[PDB]
Amino acid sequence: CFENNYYNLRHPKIEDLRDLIALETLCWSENLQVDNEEIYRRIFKIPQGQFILELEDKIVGAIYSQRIDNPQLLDNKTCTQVPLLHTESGVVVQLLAVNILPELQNQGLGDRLLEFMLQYCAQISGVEKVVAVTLCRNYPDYSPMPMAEYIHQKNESGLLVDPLLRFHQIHGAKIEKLLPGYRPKDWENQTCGVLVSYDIQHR
Ligand SMILES: CC(=O)SCCNC(=O)CCNC(=O)[C@H](O)C(C)(C)COP(=O)(O)OP(=O)(O)OC[C@H]1O[C@@H](n2cnc3c(N)ncnc32)[C@H](O)[C@@H]1OP(=O)(O)O
Repeated sequence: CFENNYYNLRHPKIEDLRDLIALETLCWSENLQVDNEEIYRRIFKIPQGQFILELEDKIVGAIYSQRIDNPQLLDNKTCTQVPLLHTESGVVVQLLAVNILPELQNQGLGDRLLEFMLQYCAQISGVEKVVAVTLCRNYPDYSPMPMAEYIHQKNESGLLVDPLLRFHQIHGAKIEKLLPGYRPKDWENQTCGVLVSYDIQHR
């Protein structure tokens, strides 16, 4: 059936801190969670570049971003370094994370949330480009196939075999390259992140 659920989308406020930390725990393994302070930075320093999804009173989803000068600055950086790259006047929007409560996944929420973010970023003055550093979910199934080949592996159909990459693909993302050592604690992906970009010139 068609859900018919009352969803609200707004910028975070400081009061949302505890609920957003809770949301991080439920969506990601301990190795992939960002720490309490990074959540705080995002909602304190840059409320404009974040969105909270609420169902009733409850926070059920979040999408995070910051502004950087260019995607080259991401070469040879770990994820705990990226917060340092933020500049107020950065021409590139780096989407940092998308969080959907596991019980509410596979209902079109990720989709709707990302599309809104993309259109929201298009309308921000000065912004030329949107990039995200993602990761694979199913690589252990293809190991030891080289990841550089895995991230371009398409199915039938011509959509990417990895469901986390497909998610970006079907919203117009270009898979750019691998970012080795981006996530030190992510052994399933051999620490590698995946850089994707969005052409926003049409929106
Ligand atoms: C900003 C950044 O992206 S950087 C952060 C680092 N990580 C990332 O890059 C993002 C990682 N997260 C993801 O990509 C995940 O897919 C998530 C967390 C967004 C999943 O969120 P969801 O709300 O489940 O996404 P959504 O429901 O739109 O899509 C998931 C699948 O369900 C399908 N779906 C959509 N609506 C429905 C529905 N009503 N019923 C059943 N299935 C559905 C989609 O087609 C998709 O199918 P596929 O896996 O076969 O392609």
